[PDB]
Amino acid sequence: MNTPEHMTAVVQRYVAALNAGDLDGIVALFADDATVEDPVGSEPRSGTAAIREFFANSLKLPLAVELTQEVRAVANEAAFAFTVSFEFQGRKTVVAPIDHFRFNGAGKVVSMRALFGEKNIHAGA
Amino acid sequence: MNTPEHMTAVVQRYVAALNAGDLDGIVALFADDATVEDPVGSEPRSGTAAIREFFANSLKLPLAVELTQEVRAVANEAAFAFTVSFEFQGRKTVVAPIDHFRFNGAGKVVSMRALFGEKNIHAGA
Ligand SMILES: C[C@]12CC[C@H]3[C@@H](CCC4=CC(=O)CC[C@@H]43)[C@@H]1CC[C@H]2OC(=O)CCC(=O)O
Ligand SMILES: C[C@]12CC[C@H]3[C@@H](CCC4=CC(=O)CC[C@@H]43)[C@@H]1CC[C@H]2OC(=O)CCC(=O)O
Repeated sequence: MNTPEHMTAVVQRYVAALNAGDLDGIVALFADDATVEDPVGSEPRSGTAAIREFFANSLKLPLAVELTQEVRAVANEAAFAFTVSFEFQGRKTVVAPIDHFRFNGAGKVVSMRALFGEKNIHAGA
Repeated sequence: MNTPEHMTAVVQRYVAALNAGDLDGIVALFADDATVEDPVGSEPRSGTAAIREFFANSLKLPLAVELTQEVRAVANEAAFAFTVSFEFQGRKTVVAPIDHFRFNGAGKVVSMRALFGEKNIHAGA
């Protein structure tokens, strides 16, 4: 139950800001102090300065964000994945990680997680 | 930077017990009191009588479990997905959810999560 369309909107805008590298929109979609678990087995960063200081550090990498499968959203939380098509200084590498989500009931984004690894990455020519 | 071969092994055995509907290999792969989380709304099950009583009740439904994509395993945790092909009161329904994993080293399992929803299900012909 629970229209997953609302939880999916956060994922859209969440990435729409990624694709456009508009952190301002990410922090916007991120509660005043939402929590983000990343990297894995690492330490999250709660707060707008943290969520941004974090998501911002991720934007420092000029890549392309474009989902590929179907976003997942259940209960007040949610989970989705995408691919990062960045470029190197002579080669082109892409990645295929996934992200988690933690809302509070149509009240913007509260917490968030991120899953991936050197196996969900890519290395082609 | 870690070898997911060990963690992924849990996902294998974890499902090998599923494919064989052997709750034993499941609880076996599960610590003496691992932690579960399902379906999606604060419904975990710690201990063995709970993890098994759960993973067992899940086996009560006759379906087919056979991963197809790539399992995910990072740090001491991990995440994977697959598809479920079971039958209904007359038609055949399949399912495409994703599960999570929480280990404590590389010998057995301790905690585990799950993700999906009515969108990751499969109803039709
Ligand atoms: C900083 C980083 C780009 C930004 C992402 C970060 C991993 C965690 C993360 C999760 C998100 O949902 C936003 C992107 C950020 C990545 C880890 C490495 C990196 O970029 C790469 O993928 C490196 C690829 C390479 O070296 O080939
Ligand atoms: C109990 C349950 C079967 C067991 C799984 C549970 C969802 C959570 C779950 C995650 C796992 O990794 C083990 C299976 C359990 C399912 C939710 C519904 C159900 O079975 C169905 O898929 C119902 C399909 C239908 O009739 O539409």
